[PDB]
Amino acid sequence: PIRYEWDEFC
Amino acid sequence: PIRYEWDEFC
Amino acid sequence: SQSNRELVVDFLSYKLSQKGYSWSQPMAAVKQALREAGDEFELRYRRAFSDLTSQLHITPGTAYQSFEQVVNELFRDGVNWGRIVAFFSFGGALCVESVDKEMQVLVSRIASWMATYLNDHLEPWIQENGGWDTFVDLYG
Amino acid sequence: SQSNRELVVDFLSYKLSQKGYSWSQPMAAVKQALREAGDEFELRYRRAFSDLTSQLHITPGTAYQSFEQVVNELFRDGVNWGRIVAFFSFGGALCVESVDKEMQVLVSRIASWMATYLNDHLEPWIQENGGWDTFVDLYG
Ligand SMILES: *CC(=O)NCCNC(=O)c1ccc(C2=N[C@H](*)CS2)cc1
Ligand SMILES: *CC(=O)NCCNC(=O)c1ccc(C2=N[C@H](*)CS2)cc1
Repeated sequence: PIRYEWDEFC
Repeated sequence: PIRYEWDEFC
Repeated sequence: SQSNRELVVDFLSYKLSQKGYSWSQPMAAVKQALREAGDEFELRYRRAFSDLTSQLHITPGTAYQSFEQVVNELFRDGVNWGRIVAFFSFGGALCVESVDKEMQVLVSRIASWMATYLNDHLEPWIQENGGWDTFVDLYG
Repeated sequence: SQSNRELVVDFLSYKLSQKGYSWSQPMAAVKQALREAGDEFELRYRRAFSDLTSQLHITPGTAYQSFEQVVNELFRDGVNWGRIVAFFSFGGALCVESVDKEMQVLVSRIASWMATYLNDHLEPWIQENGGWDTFVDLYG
C-alpha cells in the first residue's frame, strides 16, 4: 500500500 | 642482521 | 585477523589501481548506488523525511526496541526499495543528530541497530526481490 | 551479514562526512600509512626490490608453500617494519604481474596467502613491537 512519497522511488 | 637496503626504513 | 585481511585488500586494491587495474570488491557498486540514492532521497523528500526523523531522538538510555518500533512502521505492510533507502537515510540522520548533540559514542550503536534490522527484516526480502544487484540497476 | 554491516558503515561514514563530521574506522590511518610507505619503498629501493620480485612468478599451479619459502627468506633472521613494507610491496608486485599475464583470478589467492602469512608470522611480532599504531607514527 502506498503510504509515503518515496513508495515509488526506484 | 642488516641484509637489505630497506632494513633501516621506518 | 579480519583487520589484517582488510589491510591486505586495501593495499593490493590501491597498488592495482595505481598500475591501471581496478580490483572491484563485491559490494563497491552497491555502496556507491546507496550513497547516491540516499542523496537523491534527501533532496526529493525533505518534508516527508523530516516527519520520519521527528519520530525518534536517541540518547545514551535508548534501547534497540524504540528504533525497531519506528522502523517497523516504515515497513509495517511490507518492504520496497524506496523504504530501504528511507531506512538508511533515517539512520544517517540519527547519527548526524547524535554528533550535533555531542553523543558521538551512539554512532556505532545506531550502526549495530541498522545491521540488526537489516539481518532480521530486510535481507530475507532482498534475497527474494533480486538482491542488492537489482537495487544497483534500478537506481541507474 | 558482514556484507550488510559494511554497507551500513559505508553509508553512515559517507553521510557523517557530508555533514562535516569524520567517523574514522579503526584501521583507516594504518591503511593510509601503508599505502604511503609502499610508494616510498618502491621509489627508494627499485633495484633491491626487483631482486625480491624476481624470486617468484605465480601461476594457477603455484602452492602457498612457494610464496611462504620466498617470504621466509625476507624474515629468516627476524621481522622489522621495513621488511613488512617489503612484504606488502612484494604481494602488490605479484598481483600486478598476475593481471599483466591475464591471471586476474590469482589476485584473491595472493591476498589470502598474504593474510595467512601475516596471521602466522607477522601479527605476533607486531603485538610485541607497538602494534600498527607504532608503524603509523614511525612512517610520519
Ligand atoms: C520502486 C521499485 O522498488 N520498483 C520495484 C518493483 N516494485 C516492486 O517490486 C514492489 C511493489 C510494491 C511493493 C509494496 N507494496 C505495498 C507496500 S510495499 C513492494 C515491491
Ligand atoms: C626502522 C624501524 O623499524 N625502527 C624501529 C626500531 N628498531 C627495531 O625495533 C628493530 C631493530 C632490529 C631488528 C632486527 N634485527 C635483525 C633482523 S630484524 C628488528 C627491529
